[PDB]
Amino acid sequence: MSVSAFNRRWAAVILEALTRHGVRHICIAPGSRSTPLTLAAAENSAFIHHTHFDERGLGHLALGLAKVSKQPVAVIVTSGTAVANLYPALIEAGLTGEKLILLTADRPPELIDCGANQAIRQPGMFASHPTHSISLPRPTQDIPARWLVSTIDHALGTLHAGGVHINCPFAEPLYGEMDDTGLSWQQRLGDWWQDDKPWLREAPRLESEKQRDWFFWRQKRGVVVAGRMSAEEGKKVALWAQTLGWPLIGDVLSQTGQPLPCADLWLGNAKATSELQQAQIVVQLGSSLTGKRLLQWQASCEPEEYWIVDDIEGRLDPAHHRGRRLIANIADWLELHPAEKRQPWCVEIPRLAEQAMQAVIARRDAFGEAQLAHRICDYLPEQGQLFVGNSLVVRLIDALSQLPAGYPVYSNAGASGIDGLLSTAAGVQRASGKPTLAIVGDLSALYDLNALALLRQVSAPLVLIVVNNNGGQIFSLLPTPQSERERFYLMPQNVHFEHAAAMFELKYHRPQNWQELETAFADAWRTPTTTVIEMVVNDTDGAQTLQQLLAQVSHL
Amino acid sequence: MSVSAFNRRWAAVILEALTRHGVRHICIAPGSRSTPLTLAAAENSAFIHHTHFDERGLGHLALGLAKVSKQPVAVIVTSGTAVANLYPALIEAGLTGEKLILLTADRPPELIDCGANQAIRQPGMFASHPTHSISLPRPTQDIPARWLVSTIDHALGTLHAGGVHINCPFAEPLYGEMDDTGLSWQQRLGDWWQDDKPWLREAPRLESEKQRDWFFWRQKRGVVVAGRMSAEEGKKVALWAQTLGWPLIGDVLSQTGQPLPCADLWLGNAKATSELQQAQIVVQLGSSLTGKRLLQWQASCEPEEYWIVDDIEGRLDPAHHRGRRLIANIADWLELHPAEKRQPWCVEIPRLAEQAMQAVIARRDAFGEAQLAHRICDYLPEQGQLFVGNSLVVRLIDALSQLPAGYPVYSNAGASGIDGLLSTAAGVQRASGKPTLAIVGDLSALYDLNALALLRQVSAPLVLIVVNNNGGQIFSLLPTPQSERERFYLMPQNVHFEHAAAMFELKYHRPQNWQELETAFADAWRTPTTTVIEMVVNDTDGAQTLQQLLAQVSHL
Ligand SMILES: Cc1ncc(C[n+]2c([C@H](O)CCC(=O)O)sc(CCOP(=O)(O)OP(=O)(O)O)c2C)c(N)n1
Ligand SMILES: Cc1ncc(C[n+]2c([C@H](O)CCC(=O)O)sc(CCOP(=O)(O)OP(=O)(O)O)c2C)c(N)n1
Ligand SMILES: [Mn+2]
Ligand SMILES: [Mn+2]
Repeated sequence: MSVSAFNRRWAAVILEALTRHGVRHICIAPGSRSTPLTLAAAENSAFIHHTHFDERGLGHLALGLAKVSKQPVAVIVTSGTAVANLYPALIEAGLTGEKLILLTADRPPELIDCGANQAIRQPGMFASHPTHSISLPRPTQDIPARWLVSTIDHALGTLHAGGVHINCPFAEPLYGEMDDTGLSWQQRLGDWWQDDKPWLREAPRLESEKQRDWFFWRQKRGVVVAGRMSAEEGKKVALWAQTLGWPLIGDVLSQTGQPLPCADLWLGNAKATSELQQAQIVVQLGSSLTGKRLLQWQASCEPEEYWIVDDIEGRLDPAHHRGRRLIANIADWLELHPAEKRQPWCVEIPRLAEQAMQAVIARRDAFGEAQLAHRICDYLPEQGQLFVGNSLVVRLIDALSQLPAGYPVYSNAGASGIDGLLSTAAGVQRASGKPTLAIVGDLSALYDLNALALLRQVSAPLVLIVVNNNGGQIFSLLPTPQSERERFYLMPQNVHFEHAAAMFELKYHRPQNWQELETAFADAWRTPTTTVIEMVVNDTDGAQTLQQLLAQVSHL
Repeated sequence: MSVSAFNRRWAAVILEALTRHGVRHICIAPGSRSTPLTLAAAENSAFIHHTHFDERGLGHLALGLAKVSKQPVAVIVTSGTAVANLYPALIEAGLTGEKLILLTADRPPELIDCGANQAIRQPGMFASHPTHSISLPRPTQDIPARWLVSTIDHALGTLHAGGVHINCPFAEPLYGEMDDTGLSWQQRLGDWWQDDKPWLREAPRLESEKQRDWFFWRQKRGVVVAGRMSAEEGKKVALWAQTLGWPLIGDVLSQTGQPLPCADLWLGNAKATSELQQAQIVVQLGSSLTGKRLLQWQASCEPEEYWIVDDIEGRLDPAHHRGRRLIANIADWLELHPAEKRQPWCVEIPRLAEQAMQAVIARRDAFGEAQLAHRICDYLPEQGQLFVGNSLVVRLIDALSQLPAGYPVYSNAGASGIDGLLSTAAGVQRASGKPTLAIVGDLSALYDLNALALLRQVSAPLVLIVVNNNGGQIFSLLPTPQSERERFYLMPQNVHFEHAAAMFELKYHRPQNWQELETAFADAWRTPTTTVIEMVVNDTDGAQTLQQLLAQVSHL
């Protein structure tokens, strides 16, 4: 009977199926071809709905929600380039594990490759980047509802991590009153409609077995390297390493409290690398290590064995050491491989680390981005979370600051894109409802500028610091050629962000000194709104300061 | 010996090869992994270099340059999500034929799938959308330069239309003084370096043969449908149709002069469809037809044969008529199949078209987007070009205005995305150097908002009209459900664009009436800068006006 009615019945099964796998948040962009999905979603009381007009920002908004909530988040877009714009968030999700469920509306098969408007080839368009890809057939009652829900349940049930592409063709008519078309078809699922479980429960778990020789290896001289993990895992790793008597090299993304802070500096000292040569095992928990010195030490070190523990799959050691790749929840893994109190074997490095931090503290006064990074632990909102952008800020905080154990830090450090940091920050805030400090560079803020529209709706104060050093000053840190550097690398855009904030009715500060910065923060945390704080600094000071501190510490 | 040096020698070959196939423009985004490509490009004096920080916008900038220049345009980006951001422009280029050459830097094979920073799986990531895909090997002197240049020459020489993905892995070190590493390797190409031709000339032409029964068919009752084509082709098709005595239904994208204007209205009149039932042949030149009534007539008509002539490949008739799909340059095709002077056979449709335009003229006074569309022919810059955005603006101009024959119109009407219209307009302007009138909707301007950065550099005046009807009001034209319409379709953002203009130091007007609009136009054309003109209109008036005019004309 009614094609428009059956479309919506077909879509309703898809959306209800997702609710059985923990999907609560759904992000929707506008369109006509997506009508069946969007109307099914709007009518379903299980969902929290988010909307946005930029599908690239929408994908990153979903990414942020998933990142914090640790639950699958659904996305609906219409056919065409709308779908292509989801690629960046999907790729990042493939690397760091967020479960993004992309429901992409499509033209029906009879309107593909025939010059039809807004019709493109969508099945397989994300290549190997989704964990799962489902290309749904043209809706028909001749395919039973139990097949459709089973297909969804397989994809969601077996999803360890990463994105799922569900391509959803619908034929016109898309609009019209609902009649009973497809009602008996849906009712073939019986009381599944009132159930809270999937139709098909397929939920195999992926996990490495416990290492039976751990009690032998924990007696050796080891090093613990902590990369990205949960806030609670960071605290557990810190206690575990301390009990082992092993030095802990903690990333900015680890939330370990970084008991040997400024590793990007002291790892540059020969006394440190000499001491680390005594390590017979390295146990790394988490991944996406930030610092250049740490990545260089990892690459050069030659322990008998190198282990990486993390809940994402695949090789995670870019230096390809002999060793082990252990897939596990980090907290669970630590219970299975407990520490026993042993005397610490390091003597030189704890001293060097304190001296490194003292060197940074000596240079804390200048009103620059290096100093802001070093001091950032003074501006963290109480009971809040930090979102750190890419390029210099994550590098400077990692090298120069000591972040509190267990204080939540979030980032897009898988592919380290500068293309979705504001929209991601918005999702991070909405997911937890916590006060949020987000720090990004100027090109980063320009890239995702229209995500300021989203930041008009936050459930707690969000401070967005934009460090404006007029270009991508990471290319003043890298040894790029001087003659081509400004035009072809730095690409200064010579803007400020006061008018951007005004456009979206966001409070704005451009503090000129530390006192004005503290005043701006004091103002900002008072209300559940986003405040833009623009820190304008001399282009190359941050990069040069990092270089000078590396050199100073290397001579200790 | 020097990897950094050889990287650049390898890249230099790739870029020099491109110059032999007409590549003059190259668009570059910042990065480190792209260094060998970017330095090779910067050093090659054959190129005009464009830069931008948003890779999605960079792709659309290239699309605009290619759109106007009719030459291949190269793009360089670094590894990671930078690459994914090129997808929307690549997809649009696949549909409408722009030759985009995407040089995407990559990590070397040993750094893929091992948790390395900013490293993703890039070969094949654009699936079937490029016309050609090259996955270059890890650079080595053991592969001769003649292979590398021949591979490039094959891809460019055989390229009829659309994009080419050239994935370019480079291993570190990326930086360092240039030495003689790879010089003798390059010199194996001999005096090709001083030549102006490809190394391998492979340029087969793809073209349909003369239709030997054209003298039979040109005597029948025919209809000419004109879609997107060049400005010169538009003039030629108009004279050809007039000579044949066949009615010409001309799209806004056709530049035919639209002798039977307001087709979206008079095709709604049953007397017109009845007269058109007498057509024995339909000859369509160009594709991507704009109007709903035209698309519906195309779908319903049943001539003995339906022909589509266009220089792009594949089926272009979404109604799948019995007939012919003829691949040719439209101007060439018309010379091969010339018109014969014959008596016009339509009598009712010329009456209706006139009455339809009078109906529109009667409503010309209100300060609304429907009226702006109708009157836009009165505001076209002399010796300039029009860039029409997607959604209501293109529909309303097509339905309500009569554009002058041979006056150049540009658009992204392949996939009709609202995601790249400002950056595309910038490229359209830079390519021709002509005064440019660009018209887009508010969600469109927000989507590509940071492209205002690009519009700070235009070589002739560019007027950007932003029609602000507070949301995607095409969804007030479509029969979307009232209860969900605002939140899930229209998505009003409740913004103005005064601060956006101020941020990028662009002059701004918000005219309240026609006099103020004309004053704004007069100011704008005086300097080689972009002027933003925001037309704030009542949300649903445009859609409703179109609906009313359709009804009025249908009852004539
Ligand atoms: C979407 C995307 N496209 C381009 C890049 C490249 N890229 C970077 C990669 O780290 C650079 C390594 C590499 O290319 O190998 S950093 C960077 C500049 C950020 O400038 P900003 O003013 O915000 O901060 P600052 O530098 O601290 O002043 C860019 C533009 C990217 N990461 N993502
Ligand atoms: C990148 C991308 N993502 C989403 C869309 C969907 N889409 C459209 C398709 O025409 C709608 C058919 C369809 O979905 O089948 S029109 C439209 C809103 C335009 O709003 P604006 O304020 O600018 O203009 P107005 O409507 O005149 O007021 C959208 C958002 C798209 N085209 N491209
Ligand atoms: Mn910067
Ligand atoms: Mn609008």
